Amino acid sequence: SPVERIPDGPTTPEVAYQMVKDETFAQTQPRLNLATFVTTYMDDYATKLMNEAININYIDETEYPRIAVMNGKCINIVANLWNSPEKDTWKTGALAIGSSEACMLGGVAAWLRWRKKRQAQGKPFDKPNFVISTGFQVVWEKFAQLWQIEMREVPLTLEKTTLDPEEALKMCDENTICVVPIQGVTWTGLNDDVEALDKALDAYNAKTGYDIPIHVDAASGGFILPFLYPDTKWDFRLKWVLSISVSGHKFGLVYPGLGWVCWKGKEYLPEEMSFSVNFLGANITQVGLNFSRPAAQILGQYYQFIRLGFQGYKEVQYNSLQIAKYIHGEIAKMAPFVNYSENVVNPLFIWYLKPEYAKSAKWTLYDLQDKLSQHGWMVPAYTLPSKLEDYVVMRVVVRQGFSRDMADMLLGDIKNAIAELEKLDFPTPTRMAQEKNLPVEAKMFNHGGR
Amino acid sequence: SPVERIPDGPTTPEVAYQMVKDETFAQTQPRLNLATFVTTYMDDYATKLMNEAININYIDETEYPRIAVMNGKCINIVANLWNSPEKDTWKTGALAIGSSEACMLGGVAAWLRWRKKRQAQGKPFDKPNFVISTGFQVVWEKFAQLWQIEMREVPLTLEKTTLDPEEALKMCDENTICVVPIQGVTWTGLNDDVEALDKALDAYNAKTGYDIPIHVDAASGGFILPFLYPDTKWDFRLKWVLSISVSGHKFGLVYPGLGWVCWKGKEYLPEEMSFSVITQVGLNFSRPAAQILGQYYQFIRLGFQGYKEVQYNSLQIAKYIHGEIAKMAPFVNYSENVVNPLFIWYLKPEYAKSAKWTLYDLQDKLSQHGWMVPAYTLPSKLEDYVVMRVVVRQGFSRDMADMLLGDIKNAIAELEKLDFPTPTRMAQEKNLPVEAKMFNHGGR
Amino acid sequence: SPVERIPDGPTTPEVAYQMVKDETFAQTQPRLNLATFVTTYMDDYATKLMNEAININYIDETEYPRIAVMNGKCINIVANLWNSPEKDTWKTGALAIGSSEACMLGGVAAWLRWRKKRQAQGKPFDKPNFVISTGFQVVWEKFAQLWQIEMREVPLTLEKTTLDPEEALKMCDENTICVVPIQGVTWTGLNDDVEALDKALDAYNAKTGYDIPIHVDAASGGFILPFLYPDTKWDFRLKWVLSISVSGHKFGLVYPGLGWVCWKGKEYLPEEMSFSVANITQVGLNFSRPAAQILGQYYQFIRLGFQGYKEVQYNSLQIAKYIHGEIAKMAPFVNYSENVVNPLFIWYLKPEYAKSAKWTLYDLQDKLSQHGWMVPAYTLPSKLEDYVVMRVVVRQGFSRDMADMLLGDIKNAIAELEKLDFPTPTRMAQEKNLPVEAKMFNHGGR
Amino acid sequence: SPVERIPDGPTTPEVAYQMVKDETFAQTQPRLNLATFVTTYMDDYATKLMNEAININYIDETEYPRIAVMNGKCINIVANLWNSPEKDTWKTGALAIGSSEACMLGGVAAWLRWRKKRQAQGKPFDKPNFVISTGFQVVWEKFAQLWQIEMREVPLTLEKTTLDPEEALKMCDENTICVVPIQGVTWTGLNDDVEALDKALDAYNAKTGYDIPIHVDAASGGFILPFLYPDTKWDFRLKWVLSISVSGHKFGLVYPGLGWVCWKGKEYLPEEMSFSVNFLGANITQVGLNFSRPAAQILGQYYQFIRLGFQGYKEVQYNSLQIAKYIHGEIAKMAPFVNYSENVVNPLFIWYLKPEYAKSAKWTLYDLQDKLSQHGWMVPAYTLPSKLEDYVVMRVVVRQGFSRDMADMLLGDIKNAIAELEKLDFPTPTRMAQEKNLPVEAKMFNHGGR
Ligand SMILES: *Cc1c(COP(=O)(O)O)cnc(C)c1O
Ligand SMILES: *Cc1c(COP(=O)(O)O)cnc(C)c1O
Ligand SMILES: *Cc1c(COP(=O)(O)O)cnc(C)c1O
Ligand SMILES: *Cc1c(COP(=O)(O)O)cnc(C)c1O
Repeated sequence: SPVERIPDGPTTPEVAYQMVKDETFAQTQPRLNLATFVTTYMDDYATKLMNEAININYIDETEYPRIAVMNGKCINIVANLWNSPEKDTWKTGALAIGSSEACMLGGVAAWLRWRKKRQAQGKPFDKPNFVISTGFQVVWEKFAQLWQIEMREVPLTLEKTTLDPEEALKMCDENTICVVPIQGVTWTGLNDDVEALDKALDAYNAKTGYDIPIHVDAASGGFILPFLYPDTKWDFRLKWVLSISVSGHKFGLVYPGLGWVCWKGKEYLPEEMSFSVNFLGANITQVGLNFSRPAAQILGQYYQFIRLGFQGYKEVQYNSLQIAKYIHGEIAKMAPFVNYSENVVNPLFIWYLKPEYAKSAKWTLYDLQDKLSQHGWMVPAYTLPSKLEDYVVMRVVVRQGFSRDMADMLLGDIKNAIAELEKLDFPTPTRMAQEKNLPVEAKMFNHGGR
Repeated sequence: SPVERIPDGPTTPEVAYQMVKDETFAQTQPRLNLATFVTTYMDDYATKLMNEAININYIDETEYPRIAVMNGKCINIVANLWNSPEKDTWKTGALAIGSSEACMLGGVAAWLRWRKKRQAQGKPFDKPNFVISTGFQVVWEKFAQLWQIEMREVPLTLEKTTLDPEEALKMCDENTICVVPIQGVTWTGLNDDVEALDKALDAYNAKTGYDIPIHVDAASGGFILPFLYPDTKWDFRLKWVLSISVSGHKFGLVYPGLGWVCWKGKEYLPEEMSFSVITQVGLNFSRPAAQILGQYYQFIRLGFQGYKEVQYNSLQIAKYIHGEIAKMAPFVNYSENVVNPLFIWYLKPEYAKSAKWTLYDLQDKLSQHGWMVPAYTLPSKLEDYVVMRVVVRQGFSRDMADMLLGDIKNAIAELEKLDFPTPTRMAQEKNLPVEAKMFNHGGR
Repeated sequence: SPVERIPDGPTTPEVAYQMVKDETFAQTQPRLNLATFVTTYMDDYATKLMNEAININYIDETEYPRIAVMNGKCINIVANLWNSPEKDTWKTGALAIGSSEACMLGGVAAWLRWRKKRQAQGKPFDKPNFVISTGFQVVWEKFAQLWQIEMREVPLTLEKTTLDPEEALKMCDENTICVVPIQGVTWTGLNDDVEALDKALDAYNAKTGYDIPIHVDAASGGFILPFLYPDTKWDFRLKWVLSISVSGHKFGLVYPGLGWVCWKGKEYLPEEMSFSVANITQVGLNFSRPAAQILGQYYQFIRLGFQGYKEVQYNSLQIAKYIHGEIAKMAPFVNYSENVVNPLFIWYLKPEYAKSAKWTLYDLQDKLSQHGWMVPAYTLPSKLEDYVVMRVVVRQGFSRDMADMLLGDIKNAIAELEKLDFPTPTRMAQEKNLPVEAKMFNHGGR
Repeated sequence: SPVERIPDGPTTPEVAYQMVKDETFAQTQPRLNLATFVTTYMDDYATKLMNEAININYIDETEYPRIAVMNGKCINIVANLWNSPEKDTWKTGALAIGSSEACMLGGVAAWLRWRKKRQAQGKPFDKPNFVISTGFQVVWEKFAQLWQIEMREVPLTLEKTTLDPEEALKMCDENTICVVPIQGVTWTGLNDDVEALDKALDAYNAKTGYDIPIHVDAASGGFILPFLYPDTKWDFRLKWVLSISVSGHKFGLVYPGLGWVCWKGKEYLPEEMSFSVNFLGANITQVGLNFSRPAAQILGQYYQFIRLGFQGYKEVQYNSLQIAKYIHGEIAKMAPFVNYSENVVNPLFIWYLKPEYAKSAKWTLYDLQDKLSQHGWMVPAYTLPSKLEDYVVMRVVVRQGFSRDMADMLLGDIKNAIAELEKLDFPTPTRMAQEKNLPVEAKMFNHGGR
């Protein structure tokens, strides 16, 4: 099996197929993987649709003109789900491979709008920055490094478990390109209060004239809030929310390879970033980092919109949230645990050990992670971001297909693991590491990217 | 079919399936599409492999630890195909969705290396630029716009049909982050002479101290040159070639969604861009893993000889069409050499003066028989030349080439019977632009 | 790839598969082919049914006795759709590969009935003829040549856009074996008025005693009229309609390979043509043939029923009416008929517009081909040979959205053609009074 | 269970699928069906090829231009297999649904050529006839009835087991349109001696000037003789053989729906029957009774030509013929049986009861047929055509896939059946029918059609 160089000659297809097969099987049962956000199941019709589109190159507008139009209609639907006030029927948005590229497009657009303002004012524009919670996902560090834009982080505390508007404004100045609240903080599952941030930013912008906008990183929540919390003002209903991004392959219910970013209107997307055509009466604007890319995920997204509709999406996310609330409530009743938040607003949540319990416990949540691994679960344990770095938490994500029976299966295994861990005569290795104030490698993938 | 808003209720899967089906069929027969570069066929085993990996998230290293390793082995293979001198077994490279993201990573790395030099020297670093031929593909304009880096374009002429080293150095200065020669220029099919650029850049860098490097945009040629022109020094064998990018889904023979970028060594990838656990570089996080399996399948199934046979057959059929086009009275080829499985031709100047038609009329004639053969004008200083381009991908047989040549001869016979000039023929005399219409992958 | 002789040795199956694959792909997108009448889509269950029956030989009645019965039940259903008055449970009909063989069986039956009468009367029977509109499909020319029967053609005019009964009777005589009205004229989409022909034929046959019958070529309309025009008397409700034929693979909604012919009763099928054995009469030109199309037809009857067939043809006719109405609103065009009775229709250029235009409908065809459409243009049959027309067929699956896509491309093409400085090649051919080669397949067969 | 009228409303597809399924299953095991000539197996690639082509209408030459060419290349290959002397690259032939339509096209062509001669001579042309063996298949009677052409039959005898040339000539006159020898007589498996008929016809035509030609009905033998008997002169090498027809779906090894007819040259196909076109440099002459028809069978035939080649076809028919000779030899060794012929030249043959044995036997070959039916076999018994109507024969056809093991399985059941029938105390019903001269219903399909 070639490690360094290409084989000199060919091998038969049957042998090559097995050789690749032998390195691509899952390490554990994916249905017991509670660490990932990403969709792993679509129905037979969606899968057949996307498998047959494996050879469709999305960028060829002459061969597949109506797939370009269908991309524009998905953008319309997402933008109207987020209550875009734009008057054109064809809304301003871009397809992406994930929230990663969608966030960067939002950040680049905010940066170019800021450069244009400061130039028109005669102010310097060489040291831009943006403001974000320490609970950011790694893509914002990629954005900071690849564009050389300073990242200013607002710490989490037990009194301010999400981005606090007052503390975010203390880090803003004439060089701030935007503030980034997160809907579905990957580390905590909570939503930054966008409406409170908008209220604070409006008063701050009138006092300063800096006109600092908001980009909402809604990788998870972007497909939860419109269906379950329609009255929560977090989107384009707010004055300073100029762009929003989301992962289509997390709670949009599509196989990996899908993200969306929308802008409040065409005038918040700088001219440098877009090229526009008129393909079959539509208004198709071309934005993005890629050229050639697979088109299958567009078909999957459009299939889901038609197959589920608003009510269909609402029932799926509702069932995920109910089972999450159920696990969240049962965890709270167990002596060792306390929840990070009393509210479950996305189908994920975190808990940690009560301080008084951890003091005398001979185990840590890393040992609980290992106990569950022995039964096939992936339930990640990790430390929280800055100012809460001493808190080891455990996170459960409830995706579509995770039934009430499987939730009782998980709670049964947690109770049995606690019964073993509580009878330990001596501290575990990770328990002693905490006593010595030595870091513990997180090991298990948790989507944070850190 | 919802245009603006999500439907309120659900519809049965069978109905929703047909509704999407009714909007995803090709407008023409893809096997007659000679405009596209991208692979459209893999064998049944590769297709089954990639279809089963539709639900595999590549970034989950706990669930699929060996797919991360398999990605690293593909990088080793590509980097060793390009004669990387790095001594570590695990070469420095990145998976990408295409040449687009791979080129940007190369450009961003060059920009960060340049910023690091100029800071350590006390020189300004706010007005970077890079040098490229006017035959660039649209991703380099995106790179210029999205990072606000000045693009300096070297024009094409009939004496310098590719990037000329002497003219490229006339646009370099202390603010130039790199020079980008292209292997497989999308508009012409030719290769910029990288070795001559390296020979010139070494003399210029010794005289100035600017240390301007080379990034090779080898989207097409990156999977052609190692197999058919092994003795052509264009890759990491050259002193100043620090990074190379390629499209895996063009002549790497993989379904759409694959690109590669490699660096000469770990020390040319800035610290800001990479962390190692296997180095994690790139613009994406979650992404489909199917294309990694497809590439690795092809490396094992074909090997060096298998890849060589596939690219050889493509190049031979291209040379065959190229040779038959040259024998027809209206046509003259842009180059006497076919080095990638694509080439362009135009109307002989003496013939065009009295002809009642243009190559746009030939394009329409071929469209009426189902072909997609694009016609367009060349980039700067050759903007007056309307050319036609044919790309020969795997599966385009000798029989289909004669089918194409037969239809070209039949169309020429029709166009020569014209009583009056065509609309586009009058457009040329009036000096009015003609909308290109047909996708040609240039992206302008 | 062998052109003249068989290869000497074998090639591996995978290579041979690709070699054949490389010559069987469509030249254009079939979903944009508006020229063809023939079904190209059945649902997954029908397709699985017919694919699994690929190896069933219909003629082996010992191995597949219930497929023979199922063929007889399809004949019953079609014959009852056409209001056959036959009293036997098992109606008289024949499976065919298409309307081609079904029409010939009807014509041969008419010819043998005519020979038998003239023998019993002592009159000659060596110079038979039949009467048909000039809008006939090529199978009737095959029939005329292969049986050496004179074809007498009734011309189309702008006053007589279909078969006119009075002019058809002027071509009848003691040697006429039948008159052939067409339901779904391939060139125009209209229906010959069968009831008027029966009304005229009844008076003519009483005055002469010739007893000239009717065979209805209903290749398209045979699966349209019973569902959308139940009160139109065109079938076995009429005295002189003795046989009817139809294409199962056009608007019967079955994959290629299916046609039906029915007779009003057993006594109108000559003894020479039938052998009987559930009652099963063995009529037809073939012996061994694929059985898949029988299963497909029977599936559609069960899956759709009367209401289901009615909805499918209703949507096709509605979309046809919609395109027909939008074409009429465009300045260059005028419709051949104000009524759309089958899911197809034709239009041509207004005479005043065409006289000064630089383009013809052949140029519009080329414009649409450049966008992937197949929309055929051709000249009409005799007395209307000067008229270039364009035809659209609306088959199952052609949606309202695709109809607007087509109308958008027609409007854009007209805007392009109206910018021409000089006449096109086909426009000059008209000025030179020279014919233009038809080029695009239009199902007429000429 | 609709019998007479169409159902009023729709039913779900799953139910309709089962409803049709319940009426299309074979009455017996098709692999034990030795009565049929028609192919029931192609390999997986051919089957996928033809299943995917179920929706291709062969006649639409604008949509599928090269399938028309591919049809012309199959005609070239078959015509060159039969040693056509035509010099044009594109040979004169027609696709057919089977030998039925291919034979009729040959007969109609002979009839129109004959009408043309008699007109040019001033002789009558109103009472045509043709000459054929009584072992004809039913298509020739259809031809006689549907075109009102007199059929003149040459009887079979024990001295003349095939068409005798001299006795066929005794039925010729100025009104004979052609003589039809059969290669693979459905009732006997033998080949009419075409070369001897040509020798007689040439002498007869020189004495009379009637110019009576030959059409060879080679439904079975047309795909056997060129591969196993290359030196047998039976085809276009003979002066008076002007047309030949064959069944592609019998020993051409294609699923049902394929026949071919070829003419010696363009001048023997009358102008009234053909319309020629030129596509991709190919004279595509369109002749035939059908218009729209399935194209799948064309692809299958061309696949077989490429996949098998000459040697591949030769090996397949060789194994079929070898197994046929093996069964033929074993039947001859059994006491009750005598073979109709000592030579097996097609993969089928017939035998009957020895006259001396039948005289005292209590059973007939109809009882042997019933014995084998009780074990699942279909082995037909029937009486021979005229002058041999007193002989009940049994026929075995050996198609591809019928292995040596299955042949011994068949011979084992025949030996056991003979042992059972020889223990009979009393004559069977069919044995008494023979003595009482009462006809016995044939019942079982034997492909003769009469
Ligand atoms: C073909 C080509 C590309 C391809 O980009 P994708 O992202 O793979 O579509 C990039 N750059 C150049 C110069 C090319 O010629
Ligand atoms: C989950 C998440 C993402 C997802 O990025 P992908 O490219 O879709 O993998 C991005 N940002 C944040 C803050 C997230 O929580
Ligand atoms: C077997 C045979 C046929 C076959 O006819 P199909 O139409 O292919 O079923 C025709 N004629 C003769 C003499 C045969 O023996
Ligand atoms: C359409 C049509 C046919 C169809 O013949 P097939 O054999 O089914 O292709 C026959 N006759 C007429 C008049 C038609 O319009």
